[PDB]
Amino acid sequence: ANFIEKITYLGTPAIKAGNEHLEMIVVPEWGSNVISLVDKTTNVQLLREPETAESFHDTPTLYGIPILFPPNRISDGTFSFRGRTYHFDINEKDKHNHLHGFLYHEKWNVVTTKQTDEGVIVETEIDLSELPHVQKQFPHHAVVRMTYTIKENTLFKHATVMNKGKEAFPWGIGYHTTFIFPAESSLFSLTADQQWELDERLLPTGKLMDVPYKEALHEGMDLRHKQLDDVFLSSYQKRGGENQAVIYHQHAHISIIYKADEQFKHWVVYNADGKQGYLCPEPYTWVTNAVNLDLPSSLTGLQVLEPGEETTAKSSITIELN
Ligand SMILES: OC[C@H]1O[C@H](O[C@H]2O[C@H](CO)[C@@H](O)[C@H](O)[C@H]2O)[C@H](O)[C@@H](O)[C@@H]1O
Repeated sequence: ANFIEKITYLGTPAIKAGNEHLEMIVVPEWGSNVISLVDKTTNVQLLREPETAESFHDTPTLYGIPILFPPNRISDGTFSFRGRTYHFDINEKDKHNHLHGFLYHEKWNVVTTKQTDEGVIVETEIDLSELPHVQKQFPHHAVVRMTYTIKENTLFKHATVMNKGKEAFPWGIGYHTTFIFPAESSLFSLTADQQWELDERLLPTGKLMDVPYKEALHEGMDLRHKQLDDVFLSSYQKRGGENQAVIYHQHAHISIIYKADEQFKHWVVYNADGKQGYLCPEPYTWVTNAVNLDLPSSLTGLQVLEPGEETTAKSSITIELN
């Protein structure tokens, strides 16, 4: 059995949806952020939720499931594609970067909902051609549609990117998914063997380096004393197997299995100073500053949409009790 229910979340219109296992709340006006995800059998909130509307707007990439299109940093807000130069807003002033794209602070539209014995679906969408300031930076008719499905114990979260315009464009997407993570008693694992060497502006040098603690990382490890803001390379490209981050909550015995498809070639892991009680395992289809790297696309994960084409990038959050 499943349900949809319109609600007000901190004074903004929102949609609660779920079944007997899981319940989400998506907030279309807040960059289509999935702001709440609850495990119903244990009654546990999984995501970092904002105390107030104002605290959300202070840091809208540090709550729920923010959408990063494109993800992370572009040096000087500048890059070229097929001969043409682009200038995105420099919103990270100290490191002189564009950071986190166009969509996490814009209003999306609810395009449909669908309920069957296969689960409950909510779809949201935004058309960048309708955003005049975005068009100044990125004059392309990109349309992004999110399809959220809750079925059994999994939230499926699919992004479909469409080129409805006259020219090709490069694209990447990531999520800044912020889980509650008590440092003392939760464990984290990730399918990664290598990570990208970063400079003081958090920009890749182009070099990869082995993750020294990769065995611990694969198995599940605590993050006490470890401060992360790291760009990991998914091990899937080179080794196969899985592409996923796992969080294990030791008290209620809840496993959160965050899977992503082969397009999600990189994971950024961020836990601030380690004392903020959250963790962001962020799957990205492209590496930070991918647009400015002369490296093969099999590595960077850069993608291009020709006019009239579309691509769906899949990921999912499964909650297991063990
Ligand atoms: O932003 C345009 C420049 O992009 C590249 O350089 C930046 O990105 C590199 C890779 O992350 C950094 O090492 C470098 O420090 C950044 O300045 C490109 O190599 C430059 O030619 C472009 O002007």
